[PDB]
Formats: sequence, structure tokens, C-alpha cells
Amino acid sequence: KLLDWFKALFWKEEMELTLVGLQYSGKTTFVNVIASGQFNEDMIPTVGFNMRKITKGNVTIKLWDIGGQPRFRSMWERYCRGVSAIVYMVDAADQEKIEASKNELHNLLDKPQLQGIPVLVLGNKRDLPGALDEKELIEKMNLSAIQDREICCYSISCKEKDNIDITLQWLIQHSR
Ligand SMILES: Nc1nc2c(ncn2[C@@H]2O[C@H](COP(=O)(O)OP(=O)(O)O)[C@@H](O)[C@H]2O)c(=O)[nH]1
Repeated sequence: KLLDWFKALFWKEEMELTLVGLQYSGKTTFVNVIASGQFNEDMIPTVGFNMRKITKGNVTIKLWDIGGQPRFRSMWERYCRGVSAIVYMVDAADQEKIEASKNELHNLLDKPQLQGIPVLVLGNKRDLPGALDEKELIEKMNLSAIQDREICCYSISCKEKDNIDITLQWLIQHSR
């Protein structure tokens, strides 16, 4: 659509960014969508690690699950220095996991080396009946308690491509 126009604009952009959130929160699906189902994936530093380097065009994305490999957390956090932005993805329909996930976001932004980096929280799976909306996400994840930086929250759906356009707008506009 116009969505396809933003995808093209987005992959010419020279930026690093990070996509992190709990497992099964829609992370790879989201890349699928904005990459039109074609991209390169490479475990970092090598195979065996949770961390993945998505590349396509000029964009490189550092992608990991919070809780995939707890031992390597510090290594992952530190790898996310210098990024243009943080995309923190949550399943807005899985309300039982909201508290735990809200906590690792706050933990993540408590870290000095990641000071000042913009955060887009995405409340995915909006299509599922009863999934948390934008206002509620902000509420239940205490997003107003984060003010050391620029922080934005959108509700989206990868399976329906709802709000992916404004997401790409946000991202494209936040390259350094
Ligand atoms: N209903 C719905 N399911 C989704 C959406 N996005 C992803 N999923 C599903 O959520 C599950 C986890 O997806 P995945 O991208 O692999 O999660 P990841 O571990 O965060 O990368 C899969 O079954 C997806 O098909 C969405 O917007 N709506």
C-alpha cells in the first residue's frame, strides 16, 4: 500500500536498531512483514547464541529474546549500544506475561550504557480480542515512569498489518 512505500524508504536507511522482547511476542514475524519475507539472518557472535543480526539494504537489526539465554544478558545489553532506537515488543493479548515483560524493559533502561536511546514499545497482536490498547499498555507497563529519554507506544498487528506504517515512520525518522 503506502505501507510498501515506507518499507522501501526504511531499508535504504543507514541505521542500527534493536528488537527485543519475550519469546513469541511477534519479533520474527514483524521482521518478516517489513522485510517482505526476505532478509538475512546470522547468529552473533556465531551459531549457538540467541542474538541474531538481521540485515537487508542498509539497515541492520540486532534481535534477541529476553530470557532466551539469561547468561548472556550483559553481553546482549552491551551489544545494543550505539543503536538508533530500541524496539521493545510485547504480546498485548497475553496479559499474564505483561508484568514480567514490563520489568525487563525497566531493567533494560536502568542500564547506564543505554542512556538516552529512544524506545518504541509495540503492543503486538492487537487483532486478538481483548488485547491491551495503547493507553492500557502505558498504564500496566508504567511507561510514564520512564522519562530519561524519548519513549513511544503504538498498538499494532503483524498478522493484519495494522499500524506497521506508523511504526516504520517512527523508525525511519529516528536514524542518527
Ligand atoms: N494473532 C496474532 N499472532 C501473531 C501476531 N504476530 C505474531 N503472531 C504469532 O505469534 C507467534 C510468535 O511469533 P514470532 O514472531 O515467532 O515470535 P518471536 O519469538 O517474538 O519472534 C507465532 O504463532 C506468530 O504467528 C499478530 O499480530 N497477531
